Amino acid sequence: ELTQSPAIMSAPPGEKATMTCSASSSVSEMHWYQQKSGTSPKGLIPARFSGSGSGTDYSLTISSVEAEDAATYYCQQGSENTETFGGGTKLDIKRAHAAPTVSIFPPSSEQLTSGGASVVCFLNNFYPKDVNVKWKIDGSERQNGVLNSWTDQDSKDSTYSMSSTLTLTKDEYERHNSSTCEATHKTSTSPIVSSFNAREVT
Amino acid sequence: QVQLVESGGGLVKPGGSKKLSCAASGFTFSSYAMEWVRQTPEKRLEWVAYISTGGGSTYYADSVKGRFTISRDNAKNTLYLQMTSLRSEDTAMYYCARHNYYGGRIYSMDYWGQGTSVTTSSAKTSPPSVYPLAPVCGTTGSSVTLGCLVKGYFPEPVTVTWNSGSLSSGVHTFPAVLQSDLYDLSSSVTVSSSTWPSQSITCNVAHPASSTKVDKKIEPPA
Repeated sequence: ELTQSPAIMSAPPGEKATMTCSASSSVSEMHWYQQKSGTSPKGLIPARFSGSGSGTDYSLTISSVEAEDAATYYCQQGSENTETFGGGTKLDIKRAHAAPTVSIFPPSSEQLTSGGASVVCFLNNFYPKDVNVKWKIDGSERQNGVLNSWTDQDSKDSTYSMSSTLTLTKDEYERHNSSTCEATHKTSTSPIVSSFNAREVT
Repeated sequence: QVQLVESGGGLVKPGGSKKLSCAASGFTFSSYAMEWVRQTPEKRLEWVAYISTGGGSTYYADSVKGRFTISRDNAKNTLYLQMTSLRSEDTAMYYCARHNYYGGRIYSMDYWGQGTSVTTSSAKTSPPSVYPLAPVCGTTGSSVTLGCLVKGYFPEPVTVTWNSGSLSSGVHTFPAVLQSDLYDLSSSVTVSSSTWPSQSITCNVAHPASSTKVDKKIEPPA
């Protein structure tokens, strides 16, 4: 088995970062790959990257780390390689805490004239990943009927984002008028809130 | 430049066959040993198959023994992968890679393709419903944010761009979320307040399986 030292690791820009790959068999060399957000893996081992390892234990070194290096890293083996890959390390980057930009959207005419009705609430560019969101409607905290999806570290911004989508039918959208999207975060104890009211059409 | 292009992927049902291909160019294909590497939705890179410089020796992984069959075509500069008894866990993003550094250290997967989606399920191929997300007001901010809801489609992937890719910075296309044999995705775009609604914005959706190239313009609801 080929095992990584950290499953996930964090380090701020400028500071050093090190991760090791340990096999269950001795080899003369070791490889490293970097897969970023949407792209495929790139063969790796700029002047930031370098390799250091003695016998079995190898490790990748990154001095002067930058926003670009926010990626998932995989190790594969050198001499004796049935070409298996390692467990993989997710390297995120430390950053000052950013308040999320909240934006709520009513369901379009196209969707309303097909039975359904989805209410989206974007929360873009924040830190850290942690973010609680309780959908409300007429002051009642909704629990189910919600499908969230988070982005991973931005390659240059180094900030996470999220899109929560409350999904209901056109009929169940009439019972309640005032739709609300609340959001909790480290930056402000007072939560970020954006809301809109139907029966008030534009 | 060197280039690798995977092809022939899509949807398959469990216990079915699907043949992939990797178009090679920019190098003497016959002087290199190719690799197939697949990646899960969980994103665990897993080597599946290998073939030598000219088909002299081939290896496989425990997962894909017997069922998978790697082959190549050096005349046409074309790698292949045949799949036989596909399972749900074979659903992955199938990458194609070279295997050659040759000197100081030894061999390595130096060049990779752009992947190709292979999905294993007995569910229906459904096209996407593109709904425009305009905000409920025309109030003044520093910048205004809009969106595009790619509702109820199957399978992955779906390609979302803004104004034919001209609008890129300040865009957030989120990961899809599968629920009841149906994926849902929703991209967002931030623009300066003076631009919209005075200037047009359009999300460009494309779902390969259904061949549905859609372009829905974002307008305010007055």
